[PDB]
Amino acid sequence: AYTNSFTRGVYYPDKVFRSSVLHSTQDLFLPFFSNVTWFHNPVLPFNDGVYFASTEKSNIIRGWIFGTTLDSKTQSLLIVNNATNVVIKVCEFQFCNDPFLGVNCTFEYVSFKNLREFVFKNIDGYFKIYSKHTPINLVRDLPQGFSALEPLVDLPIGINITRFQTLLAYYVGYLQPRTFLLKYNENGTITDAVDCALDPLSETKCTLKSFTVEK
Amino acid sequence: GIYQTSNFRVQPTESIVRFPNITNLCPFGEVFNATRFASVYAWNRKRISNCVADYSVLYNSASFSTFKCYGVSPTKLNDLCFTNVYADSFVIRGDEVRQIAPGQTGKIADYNYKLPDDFTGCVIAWNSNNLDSKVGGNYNYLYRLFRK
Amino acid sequence: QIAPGQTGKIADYNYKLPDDFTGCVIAWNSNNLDNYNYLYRLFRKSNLKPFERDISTFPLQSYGFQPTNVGYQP
Amino acid sequence: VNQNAQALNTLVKQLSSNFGAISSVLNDILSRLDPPEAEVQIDRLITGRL
Amino acid sequence: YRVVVLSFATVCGPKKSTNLVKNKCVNFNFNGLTGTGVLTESNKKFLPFQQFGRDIADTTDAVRDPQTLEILDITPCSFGGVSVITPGTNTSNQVAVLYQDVNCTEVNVFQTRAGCLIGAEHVNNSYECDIPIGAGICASYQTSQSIIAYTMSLGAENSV
Ligand SMILES: *[C@@H]1O[C@H](CO)[C@@H](O)[C@H](O)[C@H]1NC(C)=O
Ligand SMILES: *[C@@H]1O[C@H](CO)[C@@H](O)[C@H](O)[C@H]1NC(C)=O
Ligand SMILES: *[C@@H]1O[C@H](CO)[C@@H](O)[C@H](O)[C@H]1NC(C)=O
Ligand SMILES: *[C@@H]1O[C@H](CO)[C@@H](O)[C@H](O)[C@H]1NC(C)=O
Ligand SMILES: *[C@@H]1O[C@H](CO)[C@@H](O)[C@H](O)[C@H]1NC(C)=O
Ligand SMILES: *[C@@H]1O[C@H](CO)[C@@H](O)[C@H](O)[C@H]1NC(C)=O
Ligand SMILES: *[C@@H]1O[C@H](CO)[C@@H](O)[C@H](O)[C@H]1NC(C)=O
Repeated sequence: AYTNSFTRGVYYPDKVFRSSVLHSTQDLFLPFFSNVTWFHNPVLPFNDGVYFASTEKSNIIRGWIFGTTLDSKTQSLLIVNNATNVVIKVCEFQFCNDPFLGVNCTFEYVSFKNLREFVFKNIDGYFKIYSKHTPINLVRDLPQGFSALEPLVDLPIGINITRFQTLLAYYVGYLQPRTFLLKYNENGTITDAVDCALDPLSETKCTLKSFTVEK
Repeated sequence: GIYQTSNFRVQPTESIVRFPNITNLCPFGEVFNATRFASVYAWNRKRISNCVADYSVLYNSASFSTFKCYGVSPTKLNDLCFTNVYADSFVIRGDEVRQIAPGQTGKIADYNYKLPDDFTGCVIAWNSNNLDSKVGGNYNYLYRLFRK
Repeated sequence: QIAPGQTGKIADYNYKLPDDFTGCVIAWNSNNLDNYNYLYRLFRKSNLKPFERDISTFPLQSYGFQPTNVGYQP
Repeated sequence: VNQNAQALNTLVKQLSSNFGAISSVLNDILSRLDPPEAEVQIDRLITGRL
Repeated sequence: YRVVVLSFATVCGPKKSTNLVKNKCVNFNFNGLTGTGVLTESNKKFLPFQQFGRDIADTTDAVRDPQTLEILDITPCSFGGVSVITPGTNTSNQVAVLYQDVNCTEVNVFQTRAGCLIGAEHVNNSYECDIPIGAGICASYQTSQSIIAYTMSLGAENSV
């Protein structure tokens, strides 16, 4: 099935405080009002980067696997939550042919009513995780609105990733190198954005570097 | 008239450098300060990754009989950083410690470990009479002397 | 190493040409004429300045020159 | 008042521009390249800035 | 003899920090940035993942110390034009010097809204413009002769 990205999938693109200000940037961002695939555990392409969103009631969604072949020929990212703790690893895993949870190694780590939004990209050898958690009250779609995912994790993997799968609704879209204009409040948080290629009004707002323009 | 000639600029009084708390040390204690060291026919190896590597402590410490760097100068190690690193550890006769260098020859350098002539790393040895040695002999330790 | 603004043991510690060198460098193998009389420096507290020389001496080693010896020829 | 603020902001912004150099940050040409190479990069930032 | 080999990005040597100081010009570094400036306390609220903070035109103006979870204002280390106020050399070799915008300290001294003036006498009378300074101030060479600085006169006043 397919649904709408709306104005979601913006995140803080660098570790920099900006406030009361309208900043232009180019990075792998979710294109505004693009179609996102909707799922109620297939292997998926990763492309240049993933936007992934999971909607929750009972802690159904535990994590993901990322890599290329995903069966011990080469290194492969595992990201999991089990019962009361997160586990992350990158080994040459002999994963199952179709993995699920009941009710050579080089890196390892251990620690609808809700929406949990994530962005993943691998650049210059580093895996970047950005995410946001919120309460929600919707079943059929992502709630139309805006928020920014803060970075949480920055891992020097260096392991080529071209595909991924989910571990157990959820929604998937793909990042693209589009220019975004980003509005920061006095507190230093991103409160709005303009996808500078969406429509000629967005082309105008990003040419003029303003969220609002005169006649 | 009034003229503009050059510019006043206060100069900096002192140099201040700042980094995080120096946590996430490499566990060199599991490699240099342990209760047990390896039999040379089957020497131990350990990963070094995701860590602050205190090479400074090793270089300035008095506990070593020989220490050398085999493709780098030992003063640089405290500023240097690496992709992946491995420790190896083992126990030898003093007349056969003389096989630990890049491209050297002998029964250990043929059949019990090998370093390239292009080897990169820091290599170290110390007396263990008080620790390893036994009044009858360390027959738990072996060399794979005869190997084709 | 014998060129303007180079780097390496000689260009740092034993024979340095300025960024503003002006001259010609002319060289040939002497394997057919040259011998551990020929020393060079391995260690120093800092780089020498362009066209510096020195007479303090452990920081030096001999070149392996013999008529048997291309990069290891004199 | 807008043009005499905008030409200043434009001229400040031209400090971030690379002008064909390795980087626009002056310490990070110097603390990376040796002077024979660093001068060929800084001659770019000087020709650009000027 | 016991032996260890350490054969050679995630494995880095121990980076040394200096002790922190405030309200002085310093040659600073924090983690991956370097400069000349004054490190000072601030009321700014950066998000926990933010480490630098920025002005409107690309310039760092705040940082979060990597050991101390409070935000610093970084203020540029102070600077200004040095303007020399002189009568013509076919009069005298005395001069007064204007350190622009700086307020009389960082440098017979007179603070003005044009900057700190040094070597000119602040006189309570107003006079015509002879050498201009800015912000209503002029200066002149007058009698026991010296450079004097004062608020200039727009004219003789007249209730009609
Ligand atoms: C995909 O996006 C276009 C607009 O670009 C829309 O017309 C189309 O119906 C969408 N397709 C699906 C299957 O959601
Ligand atoms: C690990 O990699 C080596 C080659 O570097 C290979 O020989 C070995 O079989 C691999 N191990 C596993 C568990 O696949
Ligand atoms: C990723 O792919 C490139 C080829 O495009 C290859 O050179 C590189 O070694 C690969 N990385 C890993 C970790 O296998
Ligand atoms: C910024 O955060 C403070 C709480 O620390 C809050 O009172 C204030 O309203 C917030 N500002 C904005 C613009 O949301
Ligand atoms: C090993 O432990 C000793 C304790 O006496 C200490 O002096 C030495 O620096 C330690 N070295 C490492 C690598 O831990
Ligand atoms: C600068 O001027 C202000 C008054 O505007 C004064 O309070 C401050 O102390 C002066 N600075 C110095 C260093 O004296
Ligand atoms: C100017 O006059 C006032 C009294 O009206 C006096 O307090 C002040 O010190 C005088 N200033 C100068 C520069 O003479």
